[PDB]
Amino acid sequence: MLYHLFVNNQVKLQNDFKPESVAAIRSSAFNSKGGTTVFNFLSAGENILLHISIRPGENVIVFNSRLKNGAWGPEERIPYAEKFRPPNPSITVIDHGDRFQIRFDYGTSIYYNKRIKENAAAIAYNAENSLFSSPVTVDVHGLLPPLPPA
Amino acid sequence: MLYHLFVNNQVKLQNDFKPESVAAIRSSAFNSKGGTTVFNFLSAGENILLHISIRPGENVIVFNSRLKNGAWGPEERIPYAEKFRPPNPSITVIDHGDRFQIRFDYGTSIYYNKRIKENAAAIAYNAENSLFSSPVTVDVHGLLPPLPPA
Amino acid sequence: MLYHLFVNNQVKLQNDFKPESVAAIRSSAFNSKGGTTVFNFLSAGENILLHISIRPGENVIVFNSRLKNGAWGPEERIPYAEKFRPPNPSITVIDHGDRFQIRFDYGTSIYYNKRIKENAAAIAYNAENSLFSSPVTVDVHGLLPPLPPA
Amino acid sequence: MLYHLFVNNQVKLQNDFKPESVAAIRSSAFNSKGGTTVFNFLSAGENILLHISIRPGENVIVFNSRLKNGAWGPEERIPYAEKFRPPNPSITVIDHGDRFQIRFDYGTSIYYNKRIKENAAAIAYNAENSLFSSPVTVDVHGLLPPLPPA
Repeated sequence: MLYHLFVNNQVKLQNDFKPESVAAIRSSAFNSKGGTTVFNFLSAGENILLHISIRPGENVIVFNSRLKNGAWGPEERIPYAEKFRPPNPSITVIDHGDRFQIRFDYGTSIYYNKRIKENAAAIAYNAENSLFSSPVTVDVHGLLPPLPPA
Repeated sequence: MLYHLFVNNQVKLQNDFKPESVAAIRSSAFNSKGGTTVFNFLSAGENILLHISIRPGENVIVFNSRLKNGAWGPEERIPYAEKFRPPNPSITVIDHGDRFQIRFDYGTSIYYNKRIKENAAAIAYNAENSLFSSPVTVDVHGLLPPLPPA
Repeated sequence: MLYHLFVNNQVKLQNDFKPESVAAIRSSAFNSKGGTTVFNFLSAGENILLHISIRPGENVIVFNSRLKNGAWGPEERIPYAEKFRPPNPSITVIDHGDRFQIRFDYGTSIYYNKRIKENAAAIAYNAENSLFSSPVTVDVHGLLPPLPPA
Repeated sequence: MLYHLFVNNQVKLQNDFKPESVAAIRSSAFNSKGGTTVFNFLSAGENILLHISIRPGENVIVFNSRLKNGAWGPEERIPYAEKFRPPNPSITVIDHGDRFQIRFDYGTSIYYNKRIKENAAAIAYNAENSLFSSPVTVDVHGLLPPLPPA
């Protein structure tokens, strides 16, 4: 399913993002002078199951989770540099049941253990000066689709 | 190369759309009550190499070409019905040297012989009440990419 | 549909190879010291609709057609050099109704006007010392499948 | 990279199968009356990193590991039923660092924690009366390739 996720907005998924689900987020640009850029996978109750905070200024990408009216938990990090490939940077999130796999354009995948056992119903995108285009292209699959030879 | 083509606007191509090139246009939605929706492949001099005019009101899809300061040439029509697949209808245009191949979601491919021998430097999208989303996701290839088993 | 086409043998297609059909033939190797290698798309009546003769010794790739008990017609050619990419060379054939599009790994596509208006029921592979592996992987589609970003 | 893995034989990988790697194994057929069919991912020292034992007779699929000159470790079983889709059943193995992801044609992915920390240098295929074709088409990726919209 194709969605157009606009900055400081969200998209309601036709189906729950759950184990086996894949979200292929692609940007039509890379604004090298952009600031903190966030992608959140939300549950129906608006609990932030997966928070992805790309912070060029801090040269790090933070992953976290929190209930709608709860406190952020400990942050998990990975360096920002050499993760995105301009001019079409991307983020791919896959639900593996007990954890999330997040792949950017370079480097190895990041694995984040689920903290809030609930499926996602929407995906949000926030930024005051996004590193990416608005909107970003998002193809969501219920399962890994067939793969081309390369 | 991924581009986001907004309605009543256009995108300048990083490279010339020429033989072997492929443009996969995908809409995040289908607006059943939409009106005439157009897609133009323009050369650097603004000549309309390929005019795709979807007319639900006339229940037809029209193809044509014309120079920047010239009149339209003869029209080529095909049925509008049974072409687009909601909620993510699509259009795929391939340059085969002497002609363009246009594929929709249903039916056999449509072939339009080239009338203006120039490569396209841009793609335009116009509509007062677009049948499709704005923007539309557009992936342009320099050549057919590797194919998945399905 | 996936098939394993062995050298000096053939595969009977589950469905007729016809307009919109795509055959993605891939080899698991490139034997640089191989000789003339042939791929034929046959009709039920065993008429050779498309004959693809790769001749390294003559540095050319010949395309032709002939009825089961008929004579070969005029040959159409294209240089052999810089067409295949080792170690996994490929050939992609697409039926466009009035002609065939044949793409290798490099260079522009080759277009061959149909001479025998009939659909194909089988694909044959012949060679005494094939440039390719035995068998070759062959995925046949009833129509162009969705395309990955690249 | 495309390989053709013949039954009761193996293929040496051009590169190490390691984290991020993906092996898409596809059979050109399904032999309903076939017997126990095995796929092994072996390290350079011939240690069996991942043993995939499909047992229709026991109606189960077994996963295990062992050193070249060692005994088998504890077995992990899953149902055989509702896994493979004829006529072209498939198996997809992805290396996620600390574990392997194994996907068949139906059902959710199976995860097998790594037991031997070595990368695989080869893939073996054994069976007296294989459930699958011989050879099997195998596409090995160094990382997840771009995904088609479907």
